[PDB]
Amino acid sequence: MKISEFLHLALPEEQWLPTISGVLRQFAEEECYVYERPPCWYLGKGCQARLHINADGTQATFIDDAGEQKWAVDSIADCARRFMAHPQVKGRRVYGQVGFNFAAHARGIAFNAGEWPLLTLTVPREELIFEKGNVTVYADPLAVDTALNGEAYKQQVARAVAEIRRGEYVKVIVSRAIPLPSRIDMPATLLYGRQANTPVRSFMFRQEGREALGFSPELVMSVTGNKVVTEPLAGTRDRMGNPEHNKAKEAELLHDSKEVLEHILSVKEAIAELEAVCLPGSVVVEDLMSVRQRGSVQHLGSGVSGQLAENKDAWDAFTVLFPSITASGIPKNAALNAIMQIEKTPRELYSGAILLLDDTRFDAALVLRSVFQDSQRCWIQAGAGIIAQSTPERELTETREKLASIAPYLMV
Amino acid sequence: KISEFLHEEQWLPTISGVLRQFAEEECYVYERPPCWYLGKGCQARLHINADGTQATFIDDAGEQKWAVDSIADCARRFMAHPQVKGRRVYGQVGFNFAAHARGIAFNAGEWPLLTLTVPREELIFEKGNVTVYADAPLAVDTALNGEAYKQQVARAVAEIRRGEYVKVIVSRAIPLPSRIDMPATLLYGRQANTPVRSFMFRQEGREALGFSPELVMSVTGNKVVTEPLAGTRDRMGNPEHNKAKEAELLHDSKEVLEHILSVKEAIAELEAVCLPGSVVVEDLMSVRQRGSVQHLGSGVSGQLAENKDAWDAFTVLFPSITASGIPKNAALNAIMQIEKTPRELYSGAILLLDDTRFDAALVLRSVFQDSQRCWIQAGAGIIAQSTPERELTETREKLASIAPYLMV
Ligand SMILES: [Mg+2]
Ligand SMILES: [Mg+2]
Repeated sequence: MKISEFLHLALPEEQWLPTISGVLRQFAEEECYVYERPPCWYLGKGCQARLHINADGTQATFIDDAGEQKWAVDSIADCARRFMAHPQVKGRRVYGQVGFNFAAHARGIAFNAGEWPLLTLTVPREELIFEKGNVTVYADPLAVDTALNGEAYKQQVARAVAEIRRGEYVKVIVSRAIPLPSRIDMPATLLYGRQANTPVRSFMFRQEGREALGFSPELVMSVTGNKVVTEPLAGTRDRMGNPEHNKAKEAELLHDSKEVLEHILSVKEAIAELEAVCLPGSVVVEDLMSVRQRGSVQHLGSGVSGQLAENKDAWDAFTVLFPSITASGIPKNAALNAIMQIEKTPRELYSGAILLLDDTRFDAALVLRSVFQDSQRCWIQAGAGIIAQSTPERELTETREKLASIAPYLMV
Repeated sequence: KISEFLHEEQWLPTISGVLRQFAEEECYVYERPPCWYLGKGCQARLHINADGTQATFIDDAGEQKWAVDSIADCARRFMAHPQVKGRRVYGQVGFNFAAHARGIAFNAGEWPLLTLTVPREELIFEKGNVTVYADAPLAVDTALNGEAYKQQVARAVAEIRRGEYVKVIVSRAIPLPSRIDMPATLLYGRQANTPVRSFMFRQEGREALGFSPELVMSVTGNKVVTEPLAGTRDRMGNPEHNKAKEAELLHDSKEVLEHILSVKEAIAELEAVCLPGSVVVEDLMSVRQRGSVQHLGSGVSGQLAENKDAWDAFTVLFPSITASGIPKNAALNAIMQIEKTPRELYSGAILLLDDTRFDAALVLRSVFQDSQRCWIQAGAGIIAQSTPERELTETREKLASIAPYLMV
C-alpha cells in the first residue's frame, strides 16, 4: 500500500532537468534508478523486492521483506518470469540491468565471469514520475584523454580484421575501456551529459556499491502487447561541428558503401532474430536506414518489428535479441566468442541492457555512451563495428567520436 | 460463358498449340502461378500510339478517338467501359509511357505506349485442367559490340561522378540473325528459367516474349506491393560455384549499395501514394534465383491512400527504379541521351487486370520482333562505383537467360 501525491511545479522547461538532478542529489547514497522515456522521467528509490543473478549465473536470489530465497537457475529467463509474476511485483514498475555475460550464459558459451551481476530486477520502495513540469510521488569537469592506449586498440582491431579476412566471422564490435581518474558525481553528469545528447533513453542507477549512467542511442527491444520492435543503429560519422560539417558528414554516410553494408548486414540479422520468435510473415522493416542524431555522432538506424508467436513471450524475444547485434557482431555466437578472446577487461554492463517493465511495456535500452563505477574501477567504454574493409585508424577515431558523447560531461 | 472444362506438363505444349493453330490471330499469354492465362482475339481495346498523340478505342461497333491529355485517364475510362468492366484485361506499357506521363520530352519509337485488350476467347490453365471461355536454337554472339557499350557505361559513370544523377540502367540491344519461333522459344526458355511471371503477346504485327524477374507493381484490394531487384551475379556454374556467388553477392558492398539505394527510392515512391506509416519492407535483400542470374530482391508494401487508385500508384512506380534509375526523371533523360535504339517495350510492363488484382510484370529477359527488327535486350544498373568491364559481363549473364533458348 503506497500513498501518492501529485504536484504541479510552476517551472519553466529550462528548470526541469535541473530539478530532476537535484532530487537525485538528495537520494545521497541510497539505491536508486533513473529512466528517461519521454515524456517521463521515472525515479525509483530503495528496494522493495529484487531478483539477483550472480556474475557466473550459478546463484539466483529473490529478496523481499520476508527474507532471501534461493531459486533454481535452470533458466535465468524462468527466474525473471517468476519475479514478474510474484505478488510483490505484479502491477509495479520494475527497473532492471542485464550484463553482457547474460548472453554467453543463455547460449551455453563458456565465459570468464566479471564482477557485476548477470541480471537484476528491482521494485523500488518509493517512486517519483516527472512529466512536463508535473510530478507524481509514491511513498510508504574531468579531463580525460581518449587518445591514450589507442595503440593497443589498433592492434586489437588489426587482429579482428585479420580474423574476418580468414573467415572466422563477418562482423565484431571491438571496444576499449578508458579508466577514469576519479569517481564521478552522478547528478551533475546526468544534467550536463543529457543536455549535450539526444538519446532514445537515459538511465542512472546505484545498487550494491555499483553505479552506471548513460545516454542510450538505441533499443535492444521494446514489446507492447504482442508487438516487438528492435532498433539496430550501425554505421557512424561524427557530428562534432557546424550544421555544414555535420550535413556533409551525414551525406558521406548515407552513401558510403562500407557503412551501408555494415548497417544492412546487421538489419538482416535482426530480422532473422525476430523471425525466430514471431508469427510467420509478420517481421517487417518499418524504417529503413535513416540517419539518427546522437550527440557527438550520427548513425544509420533501422526499425524492425513483428508479432510474437503464440508460444513466445517478451523474455524469449529478449533472449534472442540480446545483446544487440550492433554491439556484438555477426554471426552473434562467433562474435561473442571473439570479444572474449580479444578484449582484456570485463564489459560488465557495457553493451548490456537497461530494462523498465510496466503494465503495458517491456522496454530494453542498449548500454552504450555510458559511465560505470564500482569499488574497483571507474570507466567509460566505446566500441566500433569491425568488418573486412575496416582500418585500425578510422576505428580508433570512431571510438573517440562516440566517447565524446559522454567524456566531456563527466563531472566531479 | 464457360464452354468446356477438360482435365500441368501438357499446358505449355497446349499453349504452343493454340499459338500455332491460331497464328495470324492476336494472342496474349500470361503466367501467374498457379495459373496460365491465354486470351485470343479482341473484343475491346485501348491503343495509345507511339508518341502519345492519339488514343484509339476499338470494339465491335467500331473505332473511337478519345481525348489523350492523360494516358492514365484513358486507361481508367477503358476499365470502366461497359464492354470491359468485369472482364480480365491483358495490357502492355512501353518505356516511353513514363516520359509522356511525366511531361519529359522524348523521341518516339515504333511501338504503342500502352495497349489494353479484352480478348474474345480465353483459356485458363489451373490445377490439372484447362477451362475455355467464349461469347533448332539460333546461336547468338552476345560479345559483339561490347566496346561501344563499355563507352556508354563509362560516360554514365562520368556523369554520375559529376553529380548529374546517382544511378542509371544502361542497356544494349542485340539484333538477331533471323526471326524466331515464339511458341517454341516460350517452351524451351520457360524450362530454363524461374521468373515471377512469363508472357507472350502477339498484336498488330508485333510480338514479345519473356521471363519477367520481378513485379513493377501488384495491387490487391487496397494493398500495393513493388519488388525491386538490383545487384546481380551469375548462377551459371556448378552448385558450389553458384552458392559461392550467392555469398559473394550478399556481401559485396557495391551490390548492396546499388540495391538499398533502389529500395529506398521504392519506399519513397510508395509513400507518395499510400497512407502515412503503412509503407514497410516485407522482405529485405534476399537472393532471388532467375535462370542464368541471381539477384538481391526486396518486397515493399503499403496501403493506398483514400484518394489514390492503382493507376496513380502505377504512374509513380513506372518504370521500375531498377530498370530506369535514381533520381528517376534524371535517369530517364540520361537513358534517352546515352542509348541509340528505342527500348520500345524493353523495361516496360506487361499487365493483367482482373476482379482481384492489378498485376504489372517488369519487361526484362525478353525477346521482341516486329516488321523491322528482331532483338533481345539487357542492361545493368550503373553507380559511381561501377566498372565498365563488369557491367558488360553482367549484361551477357542476363542475356544468357533467353539467348540460348531462341528457336528458329
Ligand atoms: Mg561504425
Ligand atoms: Mg547490377
